[PDB]
Amino acid sequence: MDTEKLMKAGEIAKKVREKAIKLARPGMLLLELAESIEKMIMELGGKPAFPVNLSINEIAAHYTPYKGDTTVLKEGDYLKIDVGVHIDGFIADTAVTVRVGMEEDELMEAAKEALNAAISVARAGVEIKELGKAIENEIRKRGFKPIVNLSGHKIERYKLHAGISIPNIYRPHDNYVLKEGDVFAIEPFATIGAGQVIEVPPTLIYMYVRDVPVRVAQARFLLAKIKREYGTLPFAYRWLQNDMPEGQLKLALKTLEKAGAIYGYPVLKEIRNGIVAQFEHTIIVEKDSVIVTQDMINKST
Amino acid sequence: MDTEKLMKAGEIAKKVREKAIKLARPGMLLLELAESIEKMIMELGGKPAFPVNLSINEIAAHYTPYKGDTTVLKEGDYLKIDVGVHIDGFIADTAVTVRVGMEEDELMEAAKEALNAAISVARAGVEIKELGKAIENEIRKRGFKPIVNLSGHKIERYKLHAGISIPNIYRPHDNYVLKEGDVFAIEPFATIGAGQVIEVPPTLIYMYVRDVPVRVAQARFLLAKIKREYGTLPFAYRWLQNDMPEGQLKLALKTLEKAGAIYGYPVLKEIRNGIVAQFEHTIIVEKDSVIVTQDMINKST
Ligand SMILES: [Co+2]
Ligand SMILES: [Co+2]
Ligand SMILES: [Co+2]
Ligand SMILES: [Co+2]
Ligand SMILES: [Co+2]
Ligand SMILES: [Co+2]
Repeated sequence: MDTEKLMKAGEIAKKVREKAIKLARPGMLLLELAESIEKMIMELGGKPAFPVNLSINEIAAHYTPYKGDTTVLKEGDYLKIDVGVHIDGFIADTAVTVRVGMEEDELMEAAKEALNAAISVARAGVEIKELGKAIENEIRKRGFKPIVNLSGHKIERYKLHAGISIPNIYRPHDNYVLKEGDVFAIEPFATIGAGQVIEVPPTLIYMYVRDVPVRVAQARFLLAKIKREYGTLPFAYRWLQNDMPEGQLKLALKTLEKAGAIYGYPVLKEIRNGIVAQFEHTIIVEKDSVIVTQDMINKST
Repeated sequence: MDTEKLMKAGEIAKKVREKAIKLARPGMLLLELAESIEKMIMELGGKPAFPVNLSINEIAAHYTPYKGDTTVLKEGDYLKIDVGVHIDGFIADTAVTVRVGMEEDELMEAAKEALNAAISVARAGVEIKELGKAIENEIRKRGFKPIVNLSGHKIERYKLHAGISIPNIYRPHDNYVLKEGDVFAIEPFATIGAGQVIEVPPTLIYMYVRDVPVRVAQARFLLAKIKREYGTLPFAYRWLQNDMPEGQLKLALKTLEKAGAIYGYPVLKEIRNGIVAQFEHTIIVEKDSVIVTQDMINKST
């Protein structure tokens, strides 16, 4: 059922996340890491909810390797491993920051404790603004800044971002009350920069939006492909690299973007190039003591 | 009818808004201005969707006069007039900034243009992120900063803040898709300060949030009155200053808050005391959105 499938996605996400952390050592090629992770997900009976994100230092999110990517992990690098798994549409979304070859530092602890404080107050009947306050307080109290344009989000079947979000700053009108059964991802983002991310090249992730008319055949068929293979879930440029020539692929995606058929999600980096840390868990809201699907499994595997 | 009542609410809000501007002259007592406005709304056949807010300079919002308030408008003051009207629950929400006894300046122009830019791209099928994008670019381009924790919001029957917001900055994940029938208030806030607001005393606005048991007789009766006359819409401390002595009223309100029956909304000011400008309109999504808070429009295509 619902809960069962969700917890199952959570269990897989957890195993996959731990393995990634163990593989995230100096010299490790990002492409190999992303591949191993997505492979483990399928062999465990699940499917990726989106391409595994591996964002380093000032890159906050939306970075997933591509065939030919020579990028490798370096000691001291602040690697954000964001993995998502779904079972029949029920999504588990989790993330961690690892400082390659080193222990967690103050900045990383800020994001992790912000997440703990948010889960501590997150329960049925509480307004979202309360989580934002708790998150903002932990980050600023420790001397860092929260990212104002990246945060948590409601999750629904086959819908990574259901609409309602969980800010990392307190907003007086976030009066939305968490209901039992609600599925939310809480993602505190802390930085030493300004506290805002900007889009920058290249675009490695895309998502299907609408079924608009496309005159260009190659683009029109790429859309029909995307629509049925990925549906409403994010996909990686990497996942399509062996389908058609790089050149043609790049132009077909661009056409779909301008046509408004799909949305491109380029790399997000801190505006002042500030190091970014992130931690995330998916939880099921319940009358007090919410369940953390990506913790130790406590609902219905 | 449905859309009929909504349009009517906007008609009244518009007339009252334009009248408030004419009355916003040097020496005008805030208490007098609010009273005149709220009185005009009722004689016009409508009811305040909330107490008329009159927020000056670094005060962004949530300020409404009270019995005994001697504050008056001073020439050169950046007064933001935010007025709301509802017809049987259908709410119209609009606002404008006026530089008392003077003409529009740089800051004000930015906020107003930001609102026009959002409305321009607002149509069924568009993701909210596109509104935030247009808003931020108009404000940033003129050298000002948009307030990151105060913005637009979805509106529903007897529900000023439905849940979904329209930020004044670009957030990559605000993927909510505007759909026909949707009612939204676009509320750009611009400042020369840091770009964030904080809650500060006093608390002049409250709002019924939950039907919780209240034993205390005096506080219990006050709650019955609230639910009876204000329902789930915001109300002013001012609207209750004639029912009982200040002391009892304060304790009564504190008791209702402690029980979690009502929620207080304290004044909001720019964190760096920077001047704040605001402009706002309520729209109803269609094949091509229509502004509720303005004179009616033809068919055309
Ligand atoms: Co994302
Ligand atoms: Co995630
Ligand atoms: Co997430
Ligand atoms: Co408000
Ligand atoms: Co308003
Ligand atoms: Co509003």
